[PDB]
Amino acid sequence: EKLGDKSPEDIKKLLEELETKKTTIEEERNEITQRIGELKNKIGDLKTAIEELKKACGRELTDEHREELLSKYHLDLNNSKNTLAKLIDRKSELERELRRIDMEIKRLTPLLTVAEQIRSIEEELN
Amino acid sequence: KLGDKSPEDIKKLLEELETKKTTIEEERNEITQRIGELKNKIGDLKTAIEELKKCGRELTDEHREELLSKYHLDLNNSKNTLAKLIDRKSELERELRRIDMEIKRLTPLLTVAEQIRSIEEELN
Ligand SMILES: [Zn+2]
Repeated sequence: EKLGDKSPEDIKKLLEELETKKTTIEEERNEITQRIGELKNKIGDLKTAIEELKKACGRELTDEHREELLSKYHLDLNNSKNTLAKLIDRKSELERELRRIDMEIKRLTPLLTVAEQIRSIEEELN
Repeated sequence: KLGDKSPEDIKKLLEELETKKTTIEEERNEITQRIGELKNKIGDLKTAIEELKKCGRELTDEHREELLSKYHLDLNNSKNTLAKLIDRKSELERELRRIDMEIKRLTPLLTVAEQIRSIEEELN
């Protein structure tokens, strides 16, 4: 028997390790997904309030602070857009890791029944 | 008596399960995002209702109490939407759990249904 790599319990353990990683990451992907939804809504309302006061509540009143309120909204807008972008990027970093993980399981699971069979053989020798 | 179905029959049932897993994880993922949208909408509406009870100055007090009944109206409507989404998200996670069990169950029954067919290959 020419054994390639290692034993049937080395790879039962590498599968346990991947399944652990799958759990904690799916959880974080799920959470980010919900935080991405909060930001998109926030950003939606900010856009449609910068609209609703542009071009002279929602009454024009004192125009001499009504552009500090644009510098407020724009700041609250950009800051949110900045946040969102980092979360969208992290969400697909997680989706990449999960894909990587799913493949390694797909690879190892037949390699389990193969290391199962090499061991079954060495049983009949002795 | 052989296990009641064939490898080709259960290769097939696992494909139909995996198809279901895809479309439901997708819907789950989408609800997860819309729930976040509503949770933020509702946070702001609560924060805005308390912020006039406390520009956003005081002005008229006989149209600024129908703006509490339009905040409340926009608030309850959202809370109603959210509850149906939270409920539908866990019905999806229930299906997904069921699905994952079938796969976990039928995948050993695969190697067995073909282990039987491998035997019948040597009879004949
Ligand atoms: Zn006002």
